[PDB]
Amino acid sequence: MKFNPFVTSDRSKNRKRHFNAPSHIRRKIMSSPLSKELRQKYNVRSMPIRKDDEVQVVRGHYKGQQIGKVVQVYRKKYVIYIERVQREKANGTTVHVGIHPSKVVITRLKLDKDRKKILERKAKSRQ
Amino acid sequence: APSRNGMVLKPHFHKDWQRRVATWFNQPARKIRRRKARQAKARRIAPRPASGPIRPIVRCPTVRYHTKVRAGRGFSLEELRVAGIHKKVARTIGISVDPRRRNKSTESLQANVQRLKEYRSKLILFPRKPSAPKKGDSSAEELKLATQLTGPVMPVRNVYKKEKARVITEEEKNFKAFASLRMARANARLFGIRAKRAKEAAEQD
Amino acid sequence: SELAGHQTSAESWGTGRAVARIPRVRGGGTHRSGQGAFGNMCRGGRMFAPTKTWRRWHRRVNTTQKRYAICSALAASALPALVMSKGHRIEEVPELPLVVEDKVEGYKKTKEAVLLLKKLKAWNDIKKVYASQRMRAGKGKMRNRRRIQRRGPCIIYNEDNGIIKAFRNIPGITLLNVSKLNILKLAPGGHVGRFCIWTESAFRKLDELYGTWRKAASLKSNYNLPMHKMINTDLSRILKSPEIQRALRAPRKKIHRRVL
RNA sequence: CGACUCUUAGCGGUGGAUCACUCGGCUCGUGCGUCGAUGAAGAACGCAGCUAGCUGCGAGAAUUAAUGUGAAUUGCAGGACACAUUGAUCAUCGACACUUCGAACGCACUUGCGGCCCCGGGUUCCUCCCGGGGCUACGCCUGUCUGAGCGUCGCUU
RNA sequence: GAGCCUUGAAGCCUAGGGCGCGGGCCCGGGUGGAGCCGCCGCAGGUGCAGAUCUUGGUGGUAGUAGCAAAUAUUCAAACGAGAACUUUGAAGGCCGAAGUGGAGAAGGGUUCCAUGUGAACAGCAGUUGAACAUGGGUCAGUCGGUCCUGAGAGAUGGGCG
RNA sequence: UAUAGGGGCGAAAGACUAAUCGAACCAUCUAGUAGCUGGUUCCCUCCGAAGUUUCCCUCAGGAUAGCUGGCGCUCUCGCCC
RNA sequence: CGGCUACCCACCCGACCCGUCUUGAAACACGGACCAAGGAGUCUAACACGUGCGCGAGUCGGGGGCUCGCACGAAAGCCGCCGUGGCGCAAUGAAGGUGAAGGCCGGCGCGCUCGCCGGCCGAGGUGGGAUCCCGAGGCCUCUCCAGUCCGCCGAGGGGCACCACCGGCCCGUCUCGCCCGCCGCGCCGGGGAGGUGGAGCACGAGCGCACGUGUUAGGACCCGAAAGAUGGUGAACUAUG
RNA sequence: CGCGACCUCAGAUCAGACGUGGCGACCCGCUGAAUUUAAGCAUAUUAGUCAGCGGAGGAAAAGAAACUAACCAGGAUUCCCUCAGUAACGGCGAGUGAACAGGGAAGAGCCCAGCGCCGAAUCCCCGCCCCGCGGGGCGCGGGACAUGUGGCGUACGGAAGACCCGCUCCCCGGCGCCGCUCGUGGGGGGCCCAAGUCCUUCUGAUCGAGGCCCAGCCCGUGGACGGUGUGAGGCCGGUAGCGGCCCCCGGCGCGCGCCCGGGUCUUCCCGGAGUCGGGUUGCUUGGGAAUGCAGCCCAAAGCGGGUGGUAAACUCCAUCUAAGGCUAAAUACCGGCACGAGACCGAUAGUCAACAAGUACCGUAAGGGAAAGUUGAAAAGAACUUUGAAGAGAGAGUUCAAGAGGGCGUGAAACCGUUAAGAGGUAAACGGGUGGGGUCCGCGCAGUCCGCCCGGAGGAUUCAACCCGGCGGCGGGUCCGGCCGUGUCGGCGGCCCGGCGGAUCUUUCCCGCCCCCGGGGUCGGCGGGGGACCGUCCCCCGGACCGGCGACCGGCCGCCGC
Ligand SMILES: [Mg+2]
Ligand SMILES: [Mg+2]
Ligand SMILES: [Mg+2]
Ligand SMILES: [Mg+2]
Ligand SMILES: [Mg+2]
Ligand SMILES: [Mg+2]
Ligand SMILES: [Mg+2]
Ligand SMILES: [Mg+2]
Ligand SMILES: [Mg+2]
Ligand SMILES: [Mg+2]
Ligand SMILES: [Mg+2]
Ligand SMILES: [Mg+2]
Ligand SMILES: [Mg+2]
Ligand SMILES: [Mg+2]
Ligand SMILES: [Mg+2]
Ligand SMILES: [Mg+2]
Ligand SMILES: [Mg+2]
Ligand SMILES: [Mg+2]
Ligand SMILES: [Mg+2]
Ligand SMILES: [Mg+2]
Ligand SMILES: [Mg+2]
Ligand SMILES: [Mg+2]
Ligand SMILES: [Mg+2]
Ligand SMILES: [Mg+2]
Ligand SMILES: [Mg+2]
Ligand SMILES: [Mg+2]
Ligand SMILES: [Mg+2]
Ligand SMILES: [Mg+2]
Ligand SMILES: [Mg+2]
Ligand SMILES: [Mg+2]
Ligand SMILES: [Mg+2]
Ligand SMILES: [Mg+2]
Ligand SMILES: [Mg+2]
Ligand SMILES: [Mg+2]
Ligand SMILES: [Mg+2]
Ligand SMILES: [Mg+2]
Ligand SMILES: [Mg+2]
Ligand SMILES: [Mg+2]
Ligand SMILES: [Mg+2]
Ligand SMILES: [Mg+2]
Ligand SMILES: [Mg+2]
Ligand SMILES: [Mg+2]
Ligand SMILES: [Mg+2]
Ligand SMILES: [Mg+2]
Ligand SMILES: [Mg+2]
Ligand SMILES: [Mg+2]
Ligand SMILES: [Mg+2]
Ligand SMILES: [Mg+2]
Ligand SMILES: [Mg+2]
Ligand SMILES: [Mg+2]
Ligand SMILES: [Mg+2]
Ligand SMILES: [Mg+2]
Ligand SMILES: [Mg+2]
Ligand SMILES: [Mg+2]
Ligand SMILES: [Mg+2]
Ligand SMILES: [Mg+2]
Ligand SMILES: [Mg+2]
Ligand SMILES: [Mg+2]
Ligand SMILES: [Mg+2]
Ligand SMILES: [Mg+2]
Ligand SMILES: [Mg+2]
Ligand SMILES: [Mg+2]
Ligand SMILES: [Mg+2]
Ligand SMILES: [Mg+2]
Ligand SMILES: [Mg+2]
Ligand SMILES: [Mg+2]
Ligand SMILES: [Mg+2]
Ligand SMILES: [Mg+2]
Ligand SMILES: [Mg+2]
Ligand SMILES: [Mg+2]
Ligand SMILES: [Mg+2]
Ligand SMILES: [Mg+2]
Ligand SMILES: [Mg+2]
Ligand SMILES: [Mg+2]
Ligand SMILES: [Mg+2]
Ligand SMILES: [Mg+2]
Ligand SMILES: [Mg+2]
Ligand SMILES: [Mg+2]
Ligand SMILES: [Mg+2]
Ligand SMILES: [Mg+2]
Ligand SMILES: [Mg+2]
Ligand SMILES: [Mg+2]
Ligand SMILES: [Mg+2]
Ligand SMILES: [Mg+2]
Ligand SMILES: [Mg+2]
Ligand SMILES: [Mg+2]
Repeated sequence: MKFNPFVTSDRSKNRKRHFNAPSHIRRKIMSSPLSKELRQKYNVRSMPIRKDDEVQVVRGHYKGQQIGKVVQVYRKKYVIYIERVQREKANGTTVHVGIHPSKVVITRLKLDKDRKKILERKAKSRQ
Repeated sequence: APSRNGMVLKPHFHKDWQRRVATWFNQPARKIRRRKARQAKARRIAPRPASGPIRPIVRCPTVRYHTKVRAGRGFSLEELRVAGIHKKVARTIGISVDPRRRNKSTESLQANVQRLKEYRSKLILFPRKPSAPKKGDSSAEELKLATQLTGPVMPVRNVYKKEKARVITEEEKNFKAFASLRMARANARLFGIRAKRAKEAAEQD
Repeated sequence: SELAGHQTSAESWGTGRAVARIPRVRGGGTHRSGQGAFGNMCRGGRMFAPTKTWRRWHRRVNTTQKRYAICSALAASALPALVMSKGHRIEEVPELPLVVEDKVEGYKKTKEAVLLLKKLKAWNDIKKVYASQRMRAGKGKMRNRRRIQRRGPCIIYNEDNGIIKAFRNIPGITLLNVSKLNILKLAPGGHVGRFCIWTESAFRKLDELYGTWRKAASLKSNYNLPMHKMINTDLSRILKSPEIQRALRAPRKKIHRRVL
């Protein structure tokens, strides 16, 4: 139950902050869980997704065994786009299907020194 | 406009009262504010007790409330001089000082003097440097407490004179009848006119 | 309202220009200029009886009636038929009002709380609260209340030592204190007989806090138990007693209908 | 027999009532106390690559610098793609900058007409000569400079 | 109420079945796609046929009145799918110098000009326009403002408040 | 350019003062008051009027009494009086 | 085969278009072209009455205080040497002020249209008055006998509430007369008998909360004016320099 | 004649510094109506408000008595409950309307002119040195103000000067570091628990029962939001005296500058003036023979002046010391910056405005002032063929759905078009009664009833009839073994190893005290503590009643499945 009186339970205020949050808040909003072997190996629950993360989709029209690399992250639309996931238009032009990153299981992260510092802070705070 | 048998009503609502409506929606808000004010005072200010300065035994001026008793304001400088301490030294000790309060009664004089003796007996002071003026060792493990509640003495002290056992007595019960009040009333009404008639009888020879 | 539709300055026409006698906003170009002004029957107008802030909201109750309602709710919580008719699952539950030991009030983890409810068979009522946590019916979903979370058992205690932490996120439970008995928590919805779980110190402190009919309440100042209107109130026993049936006329059960 | 008129039902047509939703109001309560002569509130004009409005800014003009976070903004081409160099966006903003009118302040205001001081080139210098920079409103306080009296007085002709 | 359900809630329609005397209600059938109801208590901004009722929409009138102030148009060709109306040739007329002519002040603000479209505008029409979209256009020592005072408006000194 | 609202101006009509002038326009007091028109929203059941006395600057109104409804209380019958 | 029905049609009979001002409306009285949404007796304060609950000669925490910081907690619980205070328990007077118990028995002073001493009872009497109490009497398949058994009543009695009357007490005035006490013997106080005025007493029933009706003042069931005041804007029309 | 000093002044684009203007919800100062009521209207009420003007602060104002009271007296201002709809004002009509107590929040008190004393011991400015970080403040030398009066000592509660007495030894303004603090000091950044598993629907799941006898996992975290629907676990978010870092504020502890108060006696000083007050006149008040303010005139006193609620004279008494000033707290806030909640509203409601809203637009101007939300899960917004020049259309395609095709959720009424059925000279429509037709509903229409008992025909079963074996329930007697409920005594036992209350006591108990002659006197009186007695709980044996919702064992009749 909410006990701190300086945070809202208001539906209008929560939806307002959610649909008008800036991009550095929207990065925290668009976070994705990890696979079970990768969370066993890194001791972390979830990570924010970036341009070069490999993605297995668990739910939707495309489900399972489709590990592909993402290409675009529209934080305005709360939508990542995956290279493997395709859909043809009327005129034979392919286009990427909108997938929300909360229904996204990351199988391979991107190695960077900044992400190593983030992962170390996650592991130290998870303890 | 009027009706059957009901009381004549004159409400004071002809003035535009709707603008000035003060409704206590913030009454628990003021309660929480004043709780936090008292708690912040007792934390940050001192180990002095809440309602810090001591109040006197005071009789209420009326023919209605003068049988009762009241916590006054200050200790009535003649009383404070009989207790024998300086004015601002008393104010820093914790004695509340009012320079206006007079003394008509030696009874109330000695009552406030004995109250000052009791407060000086119950006083435990803490100077800064350990040169020991008016202190000693760790007195009563820092006097077992820090802050008292609502006066150190409970300054009401509703005195209970009892006078239980006495024998029915002699002709006082035949002498203290109703006629004494009427005689005193008539003497108070006719105290001056009898003096004028005595002056006129002494003048006219 | 506090600032009604009286922002629009308007006057009425009168005899000629025979639309109506209602005031009309005056201007040009804008197609509102000429429409209905303030009033109850107009578009965008001042409503009838603008609900002012000085309504008589809060209602004082006599403290004797407050304590009377607390005693009535606690007495109705003891009868099994009343609480089963309110709907708590008291099938496998042991003896009425349950008194647990003093080791219960010092719980820290809520796994011990769930295990205690499973061993004291209130877990059936907690499972009913799990089974009924549906969505709010009506427009009240907009103002942050979207759950029909029905009330279950309430645990009444003293000496808070972590029992609020152990009972804090169980659905349907109610944090309730002996020195602060809430009518709104002991009898929610105006219905009596809510399932309650006491403690040793609670069940021994009730008699100290209210008293019997012999002694007064020692914790309160000037409270006694109320007058009991019917002492031995078994109406079937009274009407089947020999002293009452000795003084009856006769059983007259003939009908004597209409004769054609 | 058909045409016209009336009542139902099915389907179709301006109409957006009802139902459902809410980045909106309304009410109540708490916390803090905050504009300006070091140019306030307000207004005019301008600024995006494609940019009318709202929003954001002031010739450094869709933001500059710094800190924090950490791979984007996005409708479209381009641009930095670098991170074993410094790093895109976003928020904070504590450093710079903030056109004109506006208490508006050189005059009333027609972006006109001046007056001092200094600096660059134009006959290497004022003499009503171009550009740039600073100053030039009223009242008043303290102190400085100058002078007005047949206001009062000292010394001398 | 271990209530109802995306195997279909609210809403709406119904030559379907029924109940209650009536307020109304239940079920069936058709669209709809996410919330709804029953009992017990509680509180209302709680029921519409009217008020020259307010807002919004729609009929009869009705394809009706009306497209009639100022003498008038006609033939051929051309771009064009399309011409009583656009453009040109020709003919006949009007305005007839106190103009239906050539330029100004106030006012308008891009309406001026070219190109393209013709759903929208022009009370029919357009291939046309002052409509729409794109791109252009206003160059001063010697034209005027700027200078001056006119009727008048105005700040300081002063006075009032 | 000057005269601005009980003010201006008028060869005088009370005419003109931004389609309004025998007292302009906009906003506020203001949701001014009205004994005066119009309207006042679901069903069923029971009971059910008056247009009269007196008074009032009273005569389209109100007060009082009368007519009416609701809520009860005190009793009485069921067994030669 | 059956079927009433928000389907359609025909036939017989009755049937003027609703709402309200009115004595009278279908009216040649007024509003209404049609349809959808909105739309009019609310809220506060005060009073009175009725009802429901709690306590009850008391009642009430609305003003504050106490709990550990809690979403519901702007709730709730408690104060009691926090009952200050409101209402009620006492009224009458303009006021000084005064302020609700009498009855029975014995003795005493001339039981004298007259007071004292001692004891007892205690909110008076009359006529009705629900109810309640005592009880003559008689009634149960054959006899003397009994206990509860079936089983009421003539008559008598104490009398709730309340009504009607009489009587008593208290307060302010009116008339008539006498007596008593002295922290001081006075234009000092007190007392008696009668008829009056009071919203009185004559064993008190109030306080708090809630609901319903009615009235008042607040915009007060909704809409409506000719008008008044305050502060600003216009001589681009027109009037005159 | 000239030079100089002082006093009155002018100038400057002299050096430095200050006020203008805006918001104005709360607060302060002025003045300021009428609609309305009084059923009429003048006094009155509206109202000392609305409008107008001038000012500042997070509060403002007020604030240390020229006070209240009249007795067993209190003692700054503010705010609340009472006082109280009362005293009182009012064509005493309508109506208007306080105050002192008393109980609470808050508590903080002071300074100056005069009087004298200090050789102006005082302040402003200029120039250089001593100085530390992010920056300006003490000390050296000369230019002014000020003797027509700076500063210290002083404040009506008395103060000052000189002896006597025992004493007191000191403060506040800096600077680096160490451990803190009640939310575990301020705000900001970044992070932290636990199914996305097996089966089945669905376009999609967050739907649907289950995850071994330990309830599959987490919980101090099951608030809320987004995610293709209805999630505690899939995601930042939620709990936590949860952790790590940076920035800021505070009280401890080394330098620099100042530092005689109390009691007795003697002497001296001891106060705010066109001001109070009086007359008169306006506004206001509840304030009346005038509460306050103001205009004019008259205009002081020093055992004085004011107040003492009925004008005035005489007398007595109570209280205060005005015409100078400051001061935080409780209190108010519809403006503003963030903030949390809602028995509120749902695009004709709620702010005028959910949206490019004070916008479009109107009036010369003051000013007036709108309408307007929704496709889908994602545009995947209809490729391509074909008629027409296009608008548009027929195929085809995406989507669960085009019956969602760019103002596109749902799609009624008024009204219109077509089809089907029926009808038509008394305008249409209606009530009662039937009839005919049509849609639809239930069923098989010469064939539809069930439940029990008994007499007949085959079949397979096992109990029941009686008993043994068994646990569980009903009933009552010994109230048998024992708990407990109602009134009663007793151990006065827990009275000192006990709770509650008593204006009932104990002056031969104690302590702090007064009085009379360190001691004595209950000789009399005040407060607190000890305990004597009165009405209820805590054990017991002995006993009466129901064994009554208080229930076990022992035994009995009558139940019951296996
Ligand atoms: Mg909200
Ligand atoms: Mg009436
Ligand atoms: Mg008014
Ligand atoms: Mg208005
Ligand atoms: Mg208003
Ligand atoms: Mg509105
Ligand atoms: Mg609904
Ligand atoms: Mg619309
Ligand atoms: Mg930068
Ligand atoms: Mg320059
Ligand atoms: Mg219903
Ligand atoms: Mg309504
Ligand atoms: Mg509502
Ligand atoms: Mg309607
Ligand atoms: Mg009607
Ligand atoms: Mg109409
Ligand atoms: Mg029409
Ligand atoms: Mg025609
Ligand atoms: Mg014709
Ligand atoms: Mg024409
Ligand atoms: Mg041709
Ligand atoms: Mg051609
Ligand atoms: Mg010709
Ligand atoms: Mg000419
Ligand atoms: Mg011409
Ligand atoms: Mg052109
Ligand atoms: Mg063209
Ligand atoms: Mg046309
Ligand atoms: Mg154009
Ligand atoms: Mg030239
Ligand atoms: Mg002037
Ligand atoms: Mg001047
Ligand atoms: Mg005027
Ligand atoms: Mg006037
Ligand atoms: Mg005109
Ligand atoms: Mg006139
Ligand atoms: Mg006028
Ligand atoms: Mg009205
Ligand atoms: Mg009459
Ligand atoms: Mg009447
Ligand atoms: Mg009657
Ligand atoms: Mg009746
Ligand atoms: Mg009439
Ligand atoms: Mg008539
Ligand atoms: Mg009629
Ligand atoms: Mg007519
Ligand atoms: Mg008519
Ligand atoms: Mg009509
Ligand atoms: Mg409606
Ligand atoms: Mg009552
Ligand atoms: Mg009292
Ligand atoms: Mg009262
Ligand atoms: Mg009106
Ligand atoms: Mg008038
Ligand atoms: Mg002109
Ligand atoms: Mg003229
Ligand atoms: Mg009237
Ligand atoms: Mg009038
Ligand atoms: Mg007045
Ligand atoms: Mg004002
Ligand atoms: Mg200002
Ligand atoms: Mg400020
Ligand atoms: Mg002040
Ligand atoms: Mg009156
Ligand atoms: Mg008044
Ligand atoms: Mg003083
Ligand atoms: Mg969700
Ligand atoms: Mg969730
Ligand atoms: Mg998580
Ligand atoms: Mg004196
Ligand atoms: Mg005097
Ligand atoms: Mg005097
Ligand atoms: Mg006197
Ligand atoms: Mg007097
Ligand atoms: Mg003073
Ligand atoms: Mg002052
Ligand atoms: Mg203050
Ligand atoms: Mg809608
Ligand atoms: Mg709108
Ligand atoms: Mg979307
Ligand atoms: Mg479907
Ligand atoms: Mg649609
Ligand atoms: Mg749809
Ligand atoms: Mg939807
Ligand atoms: Mg339709
Ligand atoms: Mg047909």
